[PDB]
Amino acid sequence: MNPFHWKVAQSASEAAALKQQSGSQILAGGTTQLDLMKCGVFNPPQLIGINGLSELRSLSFDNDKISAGALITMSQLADHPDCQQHAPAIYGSLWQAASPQIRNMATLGGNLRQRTRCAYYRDPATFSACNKRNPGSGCAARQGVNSNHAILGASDSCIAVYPGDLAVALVAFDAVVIVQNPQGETRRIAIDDFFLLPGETPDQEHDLRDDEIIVAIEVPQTASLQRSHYLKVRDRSSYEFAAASAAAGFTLENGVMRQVHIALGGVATKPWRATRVEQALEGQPFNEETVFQAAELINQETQALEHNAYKVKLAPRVIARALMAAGEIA
Amino acid sequence: GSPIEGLGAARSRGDGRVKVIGEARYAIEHQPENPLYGVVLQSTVASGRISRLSAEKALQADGVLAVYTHLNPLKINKPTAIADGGAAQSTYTPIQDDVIIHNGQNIGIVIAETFEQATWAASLVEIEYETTPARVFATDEGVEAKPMSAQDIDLGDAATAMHSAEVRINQRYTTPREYNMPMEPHACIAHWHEGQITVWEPSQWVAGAQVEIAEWLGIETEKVRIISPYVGGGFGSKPVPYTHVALASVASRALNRPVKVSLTRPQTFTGLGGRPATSQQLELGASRDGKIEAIIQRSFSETSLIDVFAENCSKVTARMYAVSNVSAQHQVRLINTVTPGWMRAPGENPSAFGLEVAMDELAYALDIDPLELRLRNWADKDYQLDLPWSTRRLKEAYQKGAEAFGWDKRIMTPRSMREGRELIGWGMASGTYPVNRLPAEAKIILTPQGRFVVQCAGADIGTGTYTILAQTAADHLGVGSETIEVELGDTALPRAGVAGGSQLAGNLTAAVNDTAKKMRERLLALASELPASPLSGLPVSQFTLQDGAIQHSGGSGLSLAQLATLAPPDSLSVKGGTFPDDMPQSERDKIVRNLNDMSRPEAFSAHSWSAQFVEVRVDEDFGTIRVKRMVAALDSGRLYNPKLARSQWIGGMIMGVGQALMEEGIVDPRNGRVINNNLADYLVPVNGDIPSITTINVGEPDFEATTMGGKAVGELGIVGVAAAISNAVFHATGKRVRGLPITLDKII
Amino acid sequence: ERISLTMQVNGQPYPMEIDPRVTLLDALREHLNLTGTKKGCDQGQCGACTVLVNGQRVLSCLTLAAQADGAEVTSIEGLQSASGELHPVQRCFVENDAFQCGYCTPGQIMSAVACIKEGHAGSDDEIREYMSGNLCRCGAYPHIIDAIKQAAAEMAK
Ligand SMILES: Cc1cc2nc3c(=O)[nH]c(=O)nc-3n(C[C@H](O)[C@H](O)[C@H](O)COP(=O)(O)OP(=O)(O)OC[C@H]3O[C@@H](n4cnc5c(N)ncnc54)[C@H](O)[C@@H]3O)c2cc1C
Ligand SMILES: Nc1ccn([C@@H]2O[C@H](COP(=O)(O)OP(=O)(O)OC[C@H]3Oc4nc5nc(N)nc(O)c5nc4C(S)=C3S)[C@@H](O)[C@H]2O)c(=O)n1
Ligand code: SF4
Ligand code: MOS
Ligand code: FES
Ligand code: FES
Repeated sequence: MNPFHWKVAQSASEAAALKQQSGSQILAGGTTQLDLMKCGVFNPPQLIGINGLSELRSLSFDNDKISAGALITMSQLADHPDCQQHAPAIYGSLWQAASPQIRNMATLGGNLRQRTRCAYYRDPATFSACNKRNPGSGCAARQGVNSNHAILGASDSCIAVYPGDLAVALVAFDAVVIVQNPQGETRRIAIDDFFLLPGETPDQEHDLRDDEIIVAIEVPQTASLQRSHYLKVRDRSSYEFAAASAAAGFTLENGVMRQVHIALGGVATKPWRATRVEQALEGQPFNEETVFQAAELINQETQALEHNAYKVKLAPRVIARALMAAGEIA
Repeated sequence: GSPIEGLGAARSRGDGRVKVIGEARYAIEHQPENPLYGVVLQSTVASGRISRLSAEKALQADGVLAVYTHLNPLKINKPTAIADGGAAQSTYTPIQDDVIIHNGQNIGIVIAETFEQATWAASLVEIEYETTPARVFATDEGVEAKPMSAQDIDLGDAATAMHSAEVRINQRYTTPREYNMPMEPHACIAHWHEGQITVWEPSQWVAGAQVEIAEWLGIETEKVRIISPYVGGGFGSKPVPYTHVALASVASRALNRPVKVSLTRPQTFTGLGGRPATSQQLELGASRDGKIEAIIQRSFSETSLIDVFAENCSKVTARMYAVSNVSAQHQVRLINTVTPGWMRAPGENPSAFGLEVAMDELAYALDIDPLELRLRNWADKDYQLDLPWSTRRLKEAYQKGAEAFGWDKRIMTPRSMREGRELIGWGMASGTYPVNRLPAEAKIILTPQGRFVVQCAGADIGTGTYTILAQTAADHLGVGSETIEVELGDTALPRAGVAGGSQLAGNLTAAVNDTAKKMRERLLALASELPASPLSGLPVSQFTLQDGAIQHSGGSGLSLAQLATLAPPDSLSVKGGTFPDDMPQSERDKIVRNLNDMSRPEAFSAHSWSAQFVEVRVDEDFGTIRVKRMVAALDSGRLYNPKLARSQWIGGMIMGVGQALMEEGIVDPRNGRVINNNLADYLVPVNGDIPSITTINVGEPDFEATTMGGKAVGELGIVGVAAAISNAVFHATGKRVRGLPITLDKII
Repeated sequence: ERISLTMQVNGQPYPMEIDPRVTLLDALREHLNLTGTKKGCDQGQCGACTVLVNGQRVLSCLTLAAQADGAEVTSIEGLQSASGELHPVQRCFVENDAFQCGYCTPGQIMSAVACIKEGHAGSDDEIREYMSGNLCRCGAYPHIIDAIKQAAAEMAK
């Protein structure tokens, strides 16, 4: 790694004040940050450990807001007694990610900010054309092996997929990201606006100033969140990112799907809310084939690249089967 | 069971306790004083020259002592290749010139005082290239094809027999690049002192390491000491050292200090070879009853521009069934890639995969049950060698495997068996591995405390050599084998050959069985010949060795520790082995120092056999595949340790599961880079991928195969598994996937 | 250029002054001379480095020794009691032959101890899933399930 200088922050505001300085980076769990430092894509001259900030560790489930601070680990959220019952899609987006060891390390704040698994992005010593890493240098994946790359939200500059499972469940259910600057004030960002499309600027992933730090997340507590599932398709059965995944939920009110929520993981540059599959199923009773045919509407915005065409076939099917699994609960 | 736990018992691993508490020390966990840390540099282009290399920013960083490249070189001699009688799988010599023959090639090493300093400074070396057009794939234009003619199979007349065959199956079967990926990365500690070098090298063959490192350094073989008591597995990837050890050795000699050099996990993909990609065009002629009268095969595999290594797809092709006319020819394709290396069952694995999928296609062309088809082709002898089998239980493997699996209830039509949203499929394949033999030696010592120590240079790579050599000696020493200590994996120990070709359990158990018999005779003689012994005058025929003591049938007795006190220390050390008693010592060195002196029985064809049955669950929407049930019946002959044998069996099967479902090398066609080189993008089976596995032992002791009665084990479990999984996926779906692996994109 | 920290490793204090880049994994191996924890990948993809930090299984290759300041680390060398009887997990691993080469075994064993404490030992499949974060290339998985099922039973008494 680069010979970084190690600094420990004693408050959220001092972490935001130190983060703002010229290439400094927060360290929470390390399972992304430290890995990409060894890959060579991260070389912060100053690394700021934020564990031992006790203010960010609060967690509670309510009748209205599920609320957790940024330093809550993946395991703590998933193991909370209400998580599986109140938010199955959130719970499923957790235990189906990484390994138990990683989930014990991984904070919710760092989980949202995890980076693409694009093989060319992660090997800068070999491939020097990455616009996300190295603005203006090109994209090595366009003419390379794009099997892992995006069929939705892609630009000419970056085709990288956002690998994370948790954000997919949050984006479906309209979570809010709360962030804080060095002077202590607070911004609340709807999560679908928190993740940015790469466009011509793949190096800007999130709506976060260098000024700012993620302090907390909150999710609306809804009967759509209560009846939900996270379905993850992958090559092997565990310890891998999704080839395709969908978080889905709805409330059944008067024998009818209402507040249908659907989001697509693993196929897009950012967690992708499928709004037209939702609208097509709203006011509709849960049934096998109408769910499957409505899911195929995602194929009107989808664009296959050379090696990722299988993701086009998977996308409507993981949407359908995640919905089918949701309608089996209550 | 039985208290001494002799050969044939199923006991716990004698090395188990030091492994479960973290005491056992692998290669780089040893502690020389003030060691330096090397980090290897690898090329980023497939073909060309190094036009510009500037290390000054690396030499200027913290703690960096040296950077060795072709611009700041150190002599490394081209080693003698394995095929020429040497210890070298790869003859590549790093930092001797600017030529780039493949991507990821070792072009240098950075030596620093701490590991963190060496890692950082290695990233600061700037390398520019002048690239030349690269041959990325074996099918590219301009790729030279070298036939392996000495391995051609010309048997009967295949052209005539195929022309008259009623039913012909003609298809191509491919396997991708695969990587052994043992959990212990390739790493070493090279310590050069005063004209000698000691190297801590994870090794399956320590005599081979000693030969190649001496050749690299240009010194006598006796001047190299290799210390490898524990290995984190090679599965074929650590029989012989690779060039990162060469760089570690010459650096240690130049700096006159110990150097710890670890390949990073990504660097182990191009720092040595895995299984090269293979392709085989396989034609089966048969009469309409299913009986096969002809087989024609044309296959090839990748190899580097430098070394000729063949992964030969004909290994099992004429062995398995009763076919009098077989034509097989294999060629290697020289491309820009690292020199290939062994992976579990080399040449046997891809040969069985193509053959045993082709049988399934022949079975569906004639609508014969696949098992029934293997019986109609049963070979009552070896048709390739025209020799009788020594022992072959394959029929009992078919029957006991089919019974346990429920194969009699199979509905032949693909997609017929379904549960919920999963398509069910059932598949089966034959498997085999050959019996090889090599001589070897061992020493047994009675300590002053009355304890036994067994010494052999053979390796325990996780196979259990530590355990079975203690069981062998216990049979003649009258003590429990758990009290016998075994020392292994060091060139200071008695001669031993490679652990490869699944031959070493039989070779070493034979060598220790002789040494232990000789130890028994020595102890009884001492009790009767030592005048201070309470047994001082008595006949040896009436002595027995029991429970740590020598006891006369007249009732008087002498303990083993008491005999140690009465005996000269040199008489308490006994040597034995399976070399001819008259063979000069120099030839005993040469035999174990190369790979070409292995023997097989004349007059008998001796092989292990297996029957593999698999149930897969294919998701109807997603095309994902899961292995629900595995039933295997294996003939390994006599099992030296049935519990360690099962661990080998299921170990090979799980590796075969990764081969079929997930493992693939991914090469970028533009640059020839392997871009999935890491354990995240190169998928090996995860605990959740593997169900409960049933293994059935159908074997009987075969003394025409090995002296001690066992046959091959270590590599048997993988053979044919990938074909049975493909046959099962077809039965679930209706799609033949002839290229591995079978991933969801290929299903839907 | 250097940092100072104290670490609780298997019940003993360890003050260190080190390059801040040193991972917990290499602090145990290269510094404290506790080599039981293994490095198979170093990027967090394997789990041979699994240790316990404050009772929880983590990957020491992705943990900086700086992050372990004032923390309780339990490596494989600390599972034995003060007299050094084998932990039930360690003994069931030998009896059921849950290892072959032994290199993934320390991480396998530490991950299984925490897996049991976490309550993930309830069934064979549950063990498979929540042990999947430890790769074994030797293929000892079926025996790892046996060893963990048996050890969870013994510990419940
Ligand atoms: C082998 C492997 C497999 C994996 N598989 C999966 C998977 O299947 N599914 C999945 O969802 N994830 C997976 N992950 C990723 C894992 O979930 C994330 O790395 C983890 O959630 C990141 O959390 P962390 O606390 O380690 O963040 P860190 O690694 O500490 O930080 C990540 C990034 O976020 C920034 N950051 C951290 N905290 C804050 C804050 N409070 N404010 C602003 N920025 C911050 C850091 O500067 C850093 O750039 C995998 C990781 C590995 C290594
Ligand atoms: N008749 C027999 C023969 C063998 N055995 C058991 O099987 C083991 C292996 O015997 P053998 O078939 O002679 O295997 P080798 O020691 O000659 O070589 C091992 C073989 O199988 C392997 N097993 C491995 N296991 C581990 N854990 N790691 C590796 O890298 C391994 N690599 C390999 C590879 S590849 C090979 S070539 C013995 O220790 C013994 O426990 C037995 O019980 N009865
Ligand atoms: S895809 Fe995005 S990340 Fe991957 S290479 Fe192109 S730009 Fe860099
Ligand atoms: O013969 Mo085993 O080393 S591939
Ligand atoms: S060494 Fe930490 S997970 Fe591989
Ligand atoms: S014991 Fe060898 S990797 Fe698991």
